[PDB]
Amino acid sequence: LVIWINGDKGYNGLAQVGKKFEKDTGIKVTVEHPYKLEEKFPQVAATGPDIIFWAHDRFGGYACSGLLAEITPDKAFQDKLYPFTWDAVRYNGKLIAYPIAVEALSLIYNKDLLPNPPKTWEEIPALDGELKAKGKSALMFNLQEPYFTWPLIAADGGYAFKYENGKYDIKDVGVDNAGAKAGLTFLVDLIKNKHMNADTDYSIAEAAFNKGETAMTINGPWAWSNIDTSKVNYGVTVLPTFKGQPSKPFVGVLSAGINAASPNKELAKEFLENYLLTDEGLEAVNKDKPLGAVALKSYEEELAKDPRIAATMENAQKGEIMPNIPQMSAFWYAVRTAVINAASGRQTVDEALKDAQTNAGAIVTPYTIKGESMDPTLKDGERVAVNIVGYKTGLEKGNVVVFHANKNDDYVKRVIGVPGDKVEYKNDTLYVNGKKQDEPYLNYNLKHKQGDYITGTFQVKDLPNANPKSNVIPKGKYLVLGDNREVSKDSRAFGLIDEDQIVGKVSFRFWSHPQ
Amino acid sequence: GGGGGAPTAKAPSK
Ligand SMILES: OC[C@H]1O[C@H](O[C@H]2[C@H](O)[C@@H](O)[C@@H](O)O[C@@H]2CO)[C@H](O)[C@@H](O)[C@@H]1O
Repeated sequence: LVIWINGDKGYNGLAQVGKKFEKDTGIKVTVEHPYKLEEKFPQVAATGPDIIFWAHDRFGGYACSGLLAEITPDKAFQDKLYPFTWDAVRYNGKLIAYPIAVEALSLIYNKDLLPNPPKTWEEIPALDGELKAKGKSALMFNLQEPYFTWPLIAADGGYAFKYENGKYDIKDVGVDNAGAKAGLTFLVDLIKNKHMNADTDYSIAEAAFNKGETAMTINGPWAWSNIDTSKVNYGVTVLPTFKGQPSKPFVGVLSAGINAASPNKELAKEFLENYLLTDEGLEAVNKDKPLGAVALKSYEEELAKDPRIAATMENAQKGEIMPNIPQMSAFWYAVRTAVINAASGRQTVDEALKDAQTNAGAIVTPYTIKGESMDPTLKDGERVAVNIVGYKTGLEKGNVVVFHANKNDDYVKRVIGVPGDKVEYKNDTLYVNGKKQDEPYLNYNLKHKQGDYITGTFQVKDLPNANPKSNVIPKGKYLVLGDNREVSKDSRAFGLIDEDQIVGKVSFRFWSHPQ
Repeated sequence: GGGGGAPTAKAPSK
């Protein structure tokens, strides 16, 4: 068995459970902690680990992609774990991973620098003034990952996707409401006033707190081990309020999923049910890096005695279980970008969260191209990402669109004219609204043609589904052509397509970008 | 989501 778990978790402890499994069974267990494993997994899934550990939020995306086996615990095993933990790992009615532990961020503070932690975020600027006077700082935490800034953003009313009547509404995104703006503004104000630095990452903040340089950090239970070693006299407490409102962390359930392509699903099941998820197994991992509030009732009964676990659960209770839906990946990426751009000054808070709002709810789905009509822009076999276009929503000239052509087939072509546009071709020259428009994406085909012209003279008025009296494209209609104009079967053959046929726009990577 | 392989977008020739 190959096992992947994040580098901040107790992977040495997990390896010890692995060694016990090997000693009992002969089956060798290799624990790896790759950089950005949560992103590597989908690439290698069909090659990677037999078991992947991550918080539950990533698993719906994995399952949606067919990368995970349904897990089959019996009633007796299920009863050993808290019911709410099984909720976190259920996607589309099916259990898709084993829950291990509940993780929530807490405020961690140095009792020698700060005997009373601040009740409110608002106090931090003044507190930092005092600490700077002795060459210290009030607060350092990972500004590079939105997980850590989320509690403050959500405090006064930010949310990811609205959960109502048993479902998440991915159209209802709460990334740019007043609460979110207020939280992110406060964060940016901290940075503007030098109470924090925009470049502070996980390792910088951890080193700072563990060396006694900063009075507070924000981190999860896995961080307590290193603090123990550092000998800092620390406390773990409730996050401060913002505008009177508790901070609201997104709560993760560390979970273990089984690769759908693993030839060792039965061995994985044995390892997780009978070695890891036992008092002994969890203790081995916990003693390495603390897990938080474990999913196994019998062991949690011991761990819940710890004041630090009480603080972890208290913060959890103010926050919310992360959604596990496939859209979660897009949400995190959008929020990460917003916080980075706001914190560095590239965008104002309003600009940043406006974009994040759009990006967080934008559905992206894979397609595979088949055929030559878009060559060389898209090639036969090419994998692409398609940004789903909302019903009756912003299609523009130049967008490459996927649309339903008939009951069986989706096609991909380029939008050359939108409703209201007057369009005609004179030879290979495109006229839109009386003005010649350059088509740089045809450059290669224009210069490697068999005939006199690749597109040829035609007018919209002559095409099926057009207004026979005008070159002005009717309401709800689109003119689409394939980039491989000499071979393409497109609007020239089948006429204008309707708005309700359109699925989405193909996203393109531009080859150039700044350094 | 469904767990199925990615859909196909045809780029049809005449
Ligand atoms: O920052 C976005 C990130 O947040 C969460 O990742 C956490 C993870 O849950 C914790 O176990 C810990 O390792 O720290 C990570 C933050 O650096 C989400 O689980 C993850 O999907 C998301 O990208």
